[PDB]
Amino acid sequence: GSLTEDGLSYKEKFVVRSYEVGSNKTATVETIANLLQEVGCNHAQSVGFSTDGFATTTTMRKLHLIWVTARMHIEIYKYPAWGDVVEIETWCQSEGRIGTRRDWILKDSVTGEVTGRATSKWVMMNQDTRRLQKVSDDVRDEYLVFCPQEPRLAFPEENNRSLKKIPKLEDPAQYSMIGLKPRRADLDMNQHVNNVTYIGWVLESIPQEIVDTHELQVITLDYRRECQQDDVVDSLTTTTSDSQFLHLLRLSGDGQEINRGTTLWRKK
Amino acid sequence: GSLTEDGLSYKEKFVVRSYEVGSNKTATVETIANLLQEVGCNHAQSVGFSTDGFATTTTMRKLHLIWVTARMHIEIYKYPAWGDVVEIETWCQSEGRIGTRRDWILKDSVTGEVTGRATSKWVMMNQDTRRLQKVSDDVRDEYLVFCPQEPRLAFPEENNRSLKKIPKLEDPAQYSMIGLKPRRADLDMNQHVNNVTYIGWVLESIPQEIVDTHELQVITLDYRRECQQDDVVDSLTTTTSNDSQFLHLLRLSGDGQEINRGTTLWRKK
Ligand SMILES: O=c1ccc2ccc(O)cc2o1
Ligand SMILES: O=c1ccc2ccc(O)cc2o1
Repeated sequence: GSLTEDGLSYKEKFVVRSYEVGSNKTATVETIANLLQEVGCNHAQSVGFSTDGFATTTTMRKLHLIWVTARMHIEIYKYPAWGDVVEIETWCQSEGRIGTRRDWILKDSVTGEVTGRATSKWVMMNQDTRRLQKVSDDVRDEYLVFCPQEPRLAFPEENNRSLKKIPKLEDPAQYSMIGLKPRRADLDMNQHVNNVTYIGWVLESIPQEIVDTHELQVITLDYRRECQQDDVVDSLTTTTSDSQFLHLLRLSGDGQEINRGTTLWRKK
Repeated sequence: GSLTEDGLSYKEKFVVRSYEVGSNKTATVETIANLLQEVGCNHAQSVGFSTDGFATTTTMRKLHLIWVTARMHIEIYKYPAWGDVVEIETWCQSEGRIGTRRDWILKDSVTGEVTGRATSKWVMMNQDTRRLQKVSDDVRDEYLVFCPQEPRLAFPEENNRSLKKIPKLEDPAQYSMIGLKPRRADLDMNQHVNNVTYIGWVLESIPQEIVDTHELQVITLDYRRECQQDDVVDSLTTTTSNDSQFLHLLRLSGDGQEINRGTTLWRKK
């Protein structure tokens, strides 16, 4: 992997592994999501930021501030087959005082064709109190030199899927998968549940017949609260329609929302 | 990755990823186990075998026979750090009519030093009836040309740990993690639970304080029966012991049917 010529984006190639593919012998969306995090981490390292999933600058560490994902949006046109090489390009944009955005483009290394695209919204938080914050001028002015100054969007189209508001699933859910809990492999180096685990949990309540006859095309996921290591989650899904679904992850006991999202599936 | 000069073994380098490491910022044993399966798959593909976790010959496919793991034994001296490159060499050996063995050696790419080793026992089974069988002469004679003829062992030592008999944990277990179930990410391309998931489930019943103060050095795991996609597993652990040793048992949550048994050895950090 390497920073591009202008130093404002990063590229890395990955050979899809035998254990990374599903029943169609192509990479799962969780494998894709893990590769997006890996290339994001390598980009942060290359330009001098923290490497731990929080991409902090010097002033942020002094203030005990971290970056946390508010939303992940992924659209896949073709999942790479086992043994294939996929090239991923990533960059960050400053969105004023709201926060930052990290975008990605996926291409087939042999054809050069765009096979997928992703975008994510990140907000600043105190790591101890968990209190959200607007980005200050002194903090923002420090990282602006690592971003393209003009807008560069993986999802440019006006009123596109990536920015749509997601409603809250109403009980009773059409489908459910209850009592999901993280194991040590679901945790990151800081003992926090990996963001990709929540995508897997959302997908658990999709019926196996949809998975067997359809390909996932778009997933949009909002992150409201963390699942702790000793928490238990219920995954709820209701058809809203191509097949479209509305999703809700909540804590198994009190029903506290942790995530909400939508998926769009194309018949094979 | 590539076959070595003599065509009897295969080597591949891997750069450790950010999501592959634990609290020590080094690769977890499940990341290591996944890399061992990946290099085994690439070796099978390079010499013309099936690529699906069953490494079948044309004759085996005709007879609906597959290879299935009976035991996995891994010993790690140093876990590779995040960003480090690890080189893994793998080869297979025919063990007469009993079955086959796949061995691996792990090295730090920069120093060339052996950082770990692993060995696994594989038995032949009918895919449909799940009935085990000895290896036939016509099947064995077909794959012997892909193995070194003289013994080449990752664990040569006399009565070494890799071949030791594992006893059955007696109730009550000292520690337990109940109601473990696989999700789609735990499944392979054939919708079977990945062998590495069982290592993760075994480790779930080790107390967090042991994980925080010790490094896993050796794990030996026997595979008795598959966990199906809709099965639920209980993970049991009892201390048997500077070094801590444990006895492990995975069984189906309802009837208590054994799926795996194993042992782990941990050294204080
Ligand atoms: O790799 C990057 C690029 C831009 C960027 C901007 C802010 C930040 O905190 C981390 C960042 O990492
Ligand atoms: O890669 C290999 C090497 C030897 C070998 C021997 C038997 C077999 O079924 C698969 C095999 O794959």
